[PDB]
Amino acid sequence: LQNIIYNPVIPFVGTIPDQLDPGTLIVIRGHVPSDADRFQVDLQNGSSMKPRADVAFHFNPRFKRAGCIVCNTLINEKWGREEITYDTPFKREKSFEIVIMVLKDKFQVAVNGKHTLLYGHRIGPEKIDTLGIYGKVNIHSIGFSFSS
Ligand SMILES: O=c1c2ccccc2c(-c2ccc(Br)cc2)nn1CO[C@@H]1C=CO[C@H](CO)[C@@H]1O
Ligand SMILES: [Cl-]
Repeated sequence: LQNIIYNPVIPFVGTIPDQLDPGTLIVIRGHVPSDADRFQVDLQNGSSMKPRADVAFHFNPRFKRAGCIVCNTLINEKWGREEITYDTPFKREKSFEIVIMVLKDKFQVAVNGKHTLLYGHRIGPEKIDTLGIYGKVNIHSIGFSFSS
């Protein structure tokens, strides 16, 4: 595991230094502030703002009501079909560790050691070169364990 950054200012946008081949792990440690409505981790094809970079995997915990996680893909500035997970491990004022495991056909995400969700690839993961973190969240570290 090689961290590309510790204690980043949010929003954070950084280049991923190698390809997300099957078997790659992405590890993100952080904490949800007590007033958060949402945050997201986006695996992107570049960092353009105008027009907005494609988002292969948008991982979006939301804290209203019972809480949920929304996952989606942005292609050519259009969102696709939301996949919503209602069994969410995130909570306001609680710390987490996210592990994203890149498989051949999907991502598999676990939080605090416990399986959270799966998300099938809609953009080839080879096209991902950038990681962004947005919203109301405190991040301790972002790192990669590359299968290369
Ligand atoms: O709600 C936000 C948001 C909130 C705080 C900070 C950033 C954002 C951003 C945002 C915009 C550009 C860039 Br670059 C990075 C983040 N988008 N949305 C909007 O998020 C969407 C709203 C509804 O559903 C979509 C998923 O289906 C998505 O969550
Ligand atoms: Cl697979």
